[PDB]
Amino acid sequence: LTSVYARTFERAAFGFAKMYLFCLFMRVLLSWFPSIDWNSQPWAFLRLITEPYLQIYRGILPPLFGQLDFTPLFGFLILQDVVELMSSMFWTTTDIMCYFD
Amino acid sequence: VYKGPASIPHASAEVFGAFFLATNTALLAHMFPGKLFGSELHVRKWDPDYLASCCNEQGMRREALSGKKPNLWLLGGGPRLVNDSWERMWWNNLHWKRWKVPRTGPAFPQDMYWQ
Amino acid sequence: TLRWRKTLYVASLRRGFRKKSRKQRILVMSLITKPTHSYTVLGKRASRYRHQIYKDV
Amino acid sequence: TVAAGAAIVVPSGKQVEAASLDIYGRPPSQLLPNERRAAEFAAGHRRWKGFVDNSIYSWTRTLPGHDNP
Amino acid sequence: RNEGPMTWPWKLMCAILYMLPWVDVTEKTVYFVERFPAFVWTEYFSEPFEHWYNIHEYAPLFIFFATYLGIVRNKKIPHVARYHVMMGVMLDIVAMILIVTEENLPTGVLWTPWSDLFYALMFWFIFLLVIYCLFFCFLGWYCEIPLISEGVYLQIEQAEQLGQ
Amino acid sequence: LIKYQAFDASTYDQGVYDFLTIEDLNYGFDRFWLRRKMRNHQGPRVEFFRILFEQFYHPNFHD
Ligand SMILES: CCCCCCCCCCCCCCCCCC(=O)OC[C@H](CO[C@@H]1O[C@H](CO)[C@H](O)[C@H](O)[C@H]1O)OC(=O)CCCCCCCCCCCCCCCCC
Repeated sequence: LTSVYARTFERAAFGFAKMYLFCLFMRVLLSWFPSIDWNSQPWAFLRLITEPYLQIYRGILPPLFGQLDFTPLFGFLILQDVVELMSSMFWTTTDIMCYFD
Repeated sequence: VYKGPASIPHASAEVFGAFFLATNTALLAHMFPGKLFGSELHVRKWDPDYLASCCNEQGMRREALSGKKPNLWLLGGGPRLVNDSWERMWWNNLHWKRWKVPRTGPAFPQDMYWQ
Repeated sequence: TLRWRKTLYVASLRRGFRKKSRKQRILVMSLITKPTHSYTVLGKRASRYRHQIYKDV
Repeated sequence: TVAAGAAIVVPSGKQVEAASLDIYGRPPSQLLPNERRAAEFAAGHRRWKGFVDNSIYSWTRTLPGHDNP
Repeated sequence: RNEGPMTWPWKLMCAILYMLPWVDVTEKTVYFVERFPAFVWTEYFSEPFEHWYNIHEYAPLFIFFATYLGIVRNKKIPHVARYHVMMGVMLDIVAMILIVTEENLPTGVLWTPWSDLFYALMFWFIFLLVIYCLFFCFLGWYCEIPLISEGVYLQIEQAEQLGQ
Repeated sequence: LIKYQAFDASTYDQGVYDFLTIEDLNYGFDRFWLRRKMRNHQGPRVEFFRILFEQFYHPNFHD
C-alpha cells in the first residue's frame, strides 16, 4: 500500500508542479503584451492561481523596472530540479538508466 | 506608437504572413506528389533541351526545303579555334550538356518515405 | 567485425580509463580459480545485458 | 588605378611584334588567338617590370638595413 | 531623435547580431537538411560564429546587456538600426523559448519521429525569420513581424525615456 | 559517430557508402537508435523492467 501511494503522490505532485511551471510560463509570455484585459475571465483565473506566489516575492527585486519579473521561472525550475535531486557523467560503460525521467 | 519617419519604407505584416505560409505550403506540396487535388507542382512548362531540339528540327527542315545545307545551332556556343584538344575546342556545348541532370531536377527525393 | 566497431566509436577517455582492476567475490551462506567479479547486478556485464534488452524492447 | 595601371601595362605594336618574334618564330597576324594573348601578356609584363625597375626601384634602395623579426 | 537611414557599418553589425539566433538553433539542422538537400550549405555557414559566441559562458548575456544599454536607449543612433538590434534580441528570446520547450518533452513523444518533425520545424521557423529580417536589413527598411514588432516599438520608446 | 559528418544528404546518382551503410544513415530504428544522445535528460534491478513494462508495452515481451 505504502509504495503504491508514495508513487501516486510523487506522480501527482510532479504533474501539479509541471502545471504550475506552465502557468508561470504563461505569465511571462503574456507580460510581453501590454494592451490586455487582465480582468476578463481567462486572465483572472491565471492571475488568481499565480496571485499569491508572485505576491510572496514582490519585495526582493527592487522596483528597478516595473515591467517584468522572470524570477519565478528560475525559482521553480530549480525547485523541481532539487525535487529530482533531494528525493558530464563518467561511467564504466554506457549507462541505460540515464534515459529515464 | 512612434513607428518611424515615414520616408523609410515599411513592409506590412501581410507580406510576412504570405511569405511564411507560402514557403511551408511549397515544401508540403513538394513532399507529396499526387495529392494536390490529384495533381503535383512543377516549376516549368517545357524542358529547354526539348524546346531547342524542336527549334533545330524546324530550322534545318526549312533550310533543307530551300535548297541549302542545314546548320545545327548549339546551346552554350560554337567552337573555339585551338589545336591542343577536342574538349577545349568544343568546351561551351560540352559545358551545357554536362549540366543536364541537375538542370532537369529535382534536388529533393521524388517519393515519400516514413521514418 | 572488431575492426568496424573500432573504426566507428572510441571511448575518448578524458578522465582516465573507464575499466579498472577486478574484485573477486566469495560466497557466504578444477586447477584454476575462476573469475567471480561479475556475480552482481551492478557490474559491467549486467549493464551490457540490460542495454541490449532495452534496445530490443 | 584601372586607367592609370592600363597606361603602364598596355603595349604598342612594336612590343607585340618584339614579344612575338622571340617567343615564337613567326611575325604577328599569323597565329592562333590563344597564342597572340601570350605575346601581348609578355609585352605588358615586360613593361611592368621595366617601370618598376626604373621608376620605383631607382630611389627606394638607399639601404636602411634593419627591422628583422 | 535621429531619423536618418542606415548606413553600411550598422548593417554589418546588425547582420552579426542576427547570426546569434541561428547559432542558438543550429544543432537541429540535420533533421531538415536530410529532407531538402538544397539547403545543405546551412549546415556549415555558422561554424566560426558558433566558436566566437561561445568563447566564454557569460558572453551572450554580456552582448545582450551591452546592446540594450548602449544601442537601444542611445537616441543619437538612427531609429531603424535600433529597431533591427531589438529585432535580433527578440528572435533570440523566441529561439530560447523553443529550446525550453524541447527540453520538457515527455519521454513517450521523444522516442517517436514526432520529435524529428519538431526539431526540423524549430530550425526552419528560426531560419525563415532570420532570412526575412536580414533581407530587410540589407535593404535598410523596416520589416513588421506579427505579434513581435509592436513590442519592439514599445520597447524602443520605453528604453528612450528610461532616463527621466 | 563524432569523427565523421554522419548524415547522408546526397543528390541524383552520387550516393557513396563505405562502412556507414544506407540503412544506418537513413532507415528506421537503426538511424533512430544512432541518434539517442539527443534524448538524454542532461533502481537498475527492479525499476528498469517495471518502467519498460508500463511505458513501452509490446505483446512479444510482456504477454
Ligand atoms: C574561379 C575560382 C572558383 C571559385 C568558385 C567560387 C564560388 C563562389 C561561391 C561564393 C558564394 C559563397 C559565399 C562565401 C561564403 C562566405 C562564408 C564561407 O566561406 O563559408 C564557408 C562554408 C564552408 O565551410 C567550410 O566547410 C568545410 C566542410 O568541408 C569545413 O567544415 C570548414 O571548416 C568550413 O569552413 O561555405 C558556406 O557555408 C557556403 C554558403 C554559401 C551560401 C550563402 C548563401 C548566399 C548565396 C549568395 C546569395 C546570392 C543572392 C543572389 C545574388 C544575385 C547575383 C547572382
